[PDB]
Amino acid sequence: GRIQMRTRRTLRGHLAKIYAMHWGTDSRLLVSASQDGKLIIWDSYTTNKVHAIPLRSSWVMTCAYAPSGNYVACGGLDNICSIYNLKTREGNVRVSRELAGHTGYLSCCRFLDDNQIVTSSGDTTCALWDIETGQQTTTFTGHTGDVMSLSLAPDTRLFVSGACDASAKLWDVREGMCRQTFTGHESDINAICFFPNGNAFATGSDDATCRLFDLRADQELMTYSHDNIICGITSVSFSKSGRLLLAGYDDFNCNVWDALKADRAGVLAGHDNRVSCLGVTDDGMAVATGSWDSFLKIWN
Amino acid sequence: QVQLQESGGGLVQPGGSLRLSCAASGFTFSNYKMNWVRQAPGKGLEWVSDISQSGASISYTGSVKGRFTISRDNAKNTLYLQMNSLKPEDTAVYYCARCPAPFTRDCFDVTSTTYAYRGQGTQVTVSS
Amino acid sequence: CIEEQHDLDHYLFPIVYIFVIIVSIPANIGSLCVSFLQAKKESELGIYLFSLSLSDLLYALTLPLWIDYTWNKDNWTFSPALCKGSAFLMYMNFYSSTAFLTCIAVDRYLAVVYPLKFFFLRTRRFALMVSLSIWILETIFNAVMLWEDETVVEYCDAEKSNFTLCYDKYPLEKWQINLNLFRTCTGYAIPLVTILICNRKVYQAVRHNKATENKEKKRIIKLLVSITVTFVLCFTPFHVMLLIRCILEHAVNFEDHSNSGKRTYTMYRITVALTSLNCVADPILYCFVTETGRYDMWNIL
Amino acid sequence: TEDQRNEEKAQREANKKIEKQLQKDKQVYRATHRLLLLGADNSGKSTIVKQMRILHSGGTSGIFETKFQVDKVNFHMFDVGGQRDERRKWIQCFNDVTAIIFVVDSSDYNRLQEALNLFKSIWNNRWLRTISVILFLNKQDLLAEKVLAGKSKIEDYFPEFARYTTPEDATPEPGEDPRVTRAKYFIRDEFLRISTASGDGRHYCYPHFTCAVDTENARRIFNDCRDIIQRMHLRQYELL
Repeated sequence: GRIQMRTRRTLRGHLAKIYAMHWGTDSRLLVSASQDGKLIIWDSYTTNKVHAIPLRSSWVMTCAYAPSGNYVACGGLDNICSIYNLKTREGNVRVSRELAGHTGYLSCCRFLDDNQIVTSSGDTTCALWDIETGQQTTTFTGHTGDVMSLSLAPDTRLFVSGACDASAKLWDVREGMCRQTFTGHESDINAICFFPNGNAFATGSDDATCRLFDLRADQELMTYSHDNIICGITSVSFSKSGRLLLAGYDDFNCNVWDALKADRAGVLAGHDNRVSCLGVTDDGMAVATGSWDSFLKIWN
Repeated sequence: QVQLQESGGGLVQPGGSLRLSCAASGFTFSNYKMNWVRQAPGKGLEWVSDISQSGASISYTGSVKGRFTISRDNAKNTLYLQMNSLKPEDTAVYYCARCPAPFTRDCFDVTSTTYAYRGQGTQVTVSS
Repeated sequence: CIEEQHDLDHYLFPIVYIFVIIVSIPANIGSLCVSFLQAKKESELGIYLFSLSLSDLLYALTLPLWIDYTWNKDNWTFSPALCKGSAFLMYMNFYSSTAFLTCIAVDRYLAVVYPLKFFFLRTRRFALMVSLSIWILETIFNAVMLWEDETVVEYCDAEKSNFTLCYDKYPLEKWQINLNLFRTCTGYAIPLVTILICNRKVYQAVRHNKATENKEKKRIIKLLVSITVTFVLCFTPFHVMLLIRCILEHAVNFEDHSNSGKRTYTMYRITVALTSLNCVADPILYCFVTETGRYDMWNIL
Repeated sequence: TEDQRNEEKAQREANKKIEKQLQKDKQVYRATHRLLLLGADNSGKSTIVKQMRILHSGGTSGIFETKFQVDKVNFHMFDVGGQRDERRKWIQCFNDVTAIIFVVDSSDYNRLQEALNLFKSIWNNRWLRTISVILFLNKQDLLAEKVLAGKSKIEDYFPEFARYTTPEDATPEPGEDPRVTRAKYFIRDEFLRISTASGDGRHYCYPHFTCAVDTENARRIFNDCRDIIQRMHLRQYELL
C-alpha cells in the first residue's frame, strides 16, 4: 500500500558517472565501475575503500565479481572483457586474463564459476568462454538489434537477454540454439533479470512500461504503465524472496512497481541525474544503487 | 507483432500516379513520429518527407520537394502518397517507417540497415 | 562634550539601526545557510560567502548594545568589559567582512577569467586555510585595544552631569591613532582596489563571451554595477572621515573647538551610522537576486 | 579484542594510503578534458584526428582513443569506430563530455539530408540537449566545382538555395568566389535553423569551416571549450 526508503549510506570518491555496479558473493564487499576508469572495491560495512583498480580503458560499461569472490571482470565500449586478481598471494590486484572476440561494445558479463564466464555484446550475439585458456566454446545469435542485458538463471544452464529489436530470446548454454522469443513491447529492452525459481523473468523497455514473461508461457503476461510518465526504464531488480520487484527510471528517479500488488508504490528520489544501475546483497541485508551524479547512494 | 504493411502499387507512367496506402497495426499510431523511406535499384536507402506526431508539421528534401503528397490519418493508421511530375526514378520499394521512441524528435536509426520498425513496402512499375 | 552630539545621535542612530538589525538578521541567516550548502558541494565560493555572512552576523550581534548606548541616558549600568568586548567584536567584523568580500571577488575572478588554470588555489581546502589565516591575523593585529583601558568619562557643562564614553574619545588617543592608521591601510584600501579590478575583469569576459544573449548580458551588468556601487557607497565616507579625524586631531591644536568638535565629530558619527547598511545590502546582491538554491535551502530547513 | 586491532590496522593502512593516491589521481583527472568525435564514413574525421595527433593512439580495433595538448592543458579525444551503424544507444555514453565534434560531408549532397537528419536527432536528444556541439563542414572547394558541373545540383536536394540570398553576416574569404559563399553559408543556415528553432540557452552549436589538412582545429576546440566552461562558470558562480 505504501513503500519508502531513506539513503542509509552514501559512497563518495568516484570522479564521473557510475555506469555499472556489482556485489560479490561476500555481501560486505562490492565492485563499482565509473567512466573515470576506477574499479574501486569498497568495504560496504564501513564505507571504506579496499582497492582502486586503474582500468585500461576509461569507457567502462560493465563490471562483474566472480562467485568465489576473487576475480573481477571489467569491460565496455572497447569490445574486451578483462579479468583481475584480488585474493592473489602476491598481495596486489593484477590482471589475470583478457577476453576478446566480440565485434560490438560489451553490454553485460556474468561469471559462471572460477574458470568460466558468459557475456553479451552490442553486435547481436552472446558468447561463452573458458578462463583457463581464454577461448570461446559457444556463440549465440538470432537477434536483430543490439543486445543490452543479461540474466544468468540460478540454474546456470539457461540464460536470457534483451535486445533493441522488439524481441527477447532464451539460450541454453550447452546447446547454443535459441528456443523461444517474445515480441509484445513496442519500444524495446534495456534491462532484464530472473526470478529465484527461474520460471519468470522481468524486463525493462524504452517505452514507459515494464513487462513480465515466463518460460512456461508463450505469451506476454502483463505490462505496467502510468499515464503521466513518458521517459523510459534503465534497470530492474528482485527481492531475496523474489515476490516483489523494482526498476530504475530515466527522469532522475526510480519508480517501484510490484507484480503482486500489480501497481506502483512510491519512489526513491534524491539523485540529481539518471539512475544507471541497481543491486542487492546475496543475503539481502542491504541494497545499493548507482547514478550519473557519481554517488552510489545506499538505501535503507 | 509490431509491423507496418503497405498496399497499392503497380502500373505507373509519367503524368499518371497511383495512391500508396500504409497499414500500421499492433502499434500506437498517433504519438509516434512517421516518415517514408525508399530504396531503388543500384543505391542504398534514402530519406523522404515526414509528418510529425498528430499530423502537425511536414518536411521534405529537394528531389521530393513539392511533388509528392504526404499525410497521416488516425482513421486508418496510414500514410498517403500521390505522385506528380512522375519519372522512372519513382520505381522503388516504399518502406513505411516510424521513429523508434515516442514523444521525442529523435529518429536516429530509421535509415539504418536492418532497422526493425519499418514496413515491407511496395513497388510501382513506371513504364511508357 | 558638545550639546548637539547627544540630541542628534538620539534621533539618528536608533532610526537607522532598527532597520539595519531587523532586515540584516534574517537575510544573513539565509546567506550563511545557503553558503554552507553550496560549500558542501564542489564550489569553494561557498566558504567565502559563509565567512562573510558569519562576520555580518557578528556585527548584528553587537549592534543592540550600541543602539541602547546611542539613545544616551543615565541608564547604562553595564560593566566596561562589555564596552571593550562589543567594540572589539564590531571592528573584528567590519574588517573581516571587507576581507571576505575581497576573497569572493578574487575567487570569481580566478574562476570566470581562467576556466582552465589555477585549480590548486580554487580547492576547498585552500579556502579553509585562507579563512583561518585571515581570522587569526586580524585578531592578533586588532588585539591591541583589548589590553588598553578603552573607556573614559567626561563632564557636560550645559547638561550639568557626567557621562561614560564607550570606545572612542575626542581628541583621539595616540594608541588609537596608531591602531586606526594600520586598520585603514589593511582593511579598506586593499579590498577596494581588488573588488573593482575583479568585477571589471568579469564584466569584460561576459561581454567577450560568445554563447550569451542580450538579456543575460543586461542582467549581468546590472548585478555587477549594483555590487560595486553598494560597496563604494556603504564604506567610503566612514573611512574618509576617520582619516580626517586621525590626521587633524594629531596635527591640529585642540583649542580650535567649534568647527572641529561640533562638525567633524558629528559627520564622523553620521558616516559610522551609514556604514551599517552594508549588512543589509550584501545578502541581497550576493544570494537572493540570482540564486534559486535559497528556496531549496528553505525547503530543506 | 584482537579483531578490533586488526580492523583498525587494516583501515588505517589501506584507506588512508589508497585515498591519498585517489586524491593524487583526481588532481590529474580534473585537469584533463574529454571530447567525443562524430562524422560520416566519407568524412575526413580520421584524417583530422591523425593531423591533431601528429601536431601533438591508446587503442585499436575498437575505441580509437587519442591524446593531445594545447597551452599545457591535456585533452582526450575518442572515436568510436568499432561499432555497427546504429547509434541511438551507445551514443549516450558521452553525455558529460565538454563538447561533441560533428563533421559533415557538404560536397556529398546525397548524405547532406542524412547528416541533417542525424544532426536533428543529436540536437533534440534528451541526454544531449545540454552538450554543446561543434559543427565542421568539409570538401568546400568541391562545392564551386559541383555548381559548375551540376552533376547533382544543389537545388536537386535543396531548391531553397535558388531563392536564398547572401546574409549581411556573410564575410566572404579573400580568395573565395561569392556565389560559392552563398551556397556554403546556405547549407550552414540550413543546419543553424535546426540549431536555433528548438534550441535553448542550455545548448549551443558552433559552426566552423575547414578541410582535414587544417591543424588549427585543436585550438578551435580548445577555445570553444573555454567558452563552454566560462558559461558553466557564469551559471555556477551566481552571475546568472
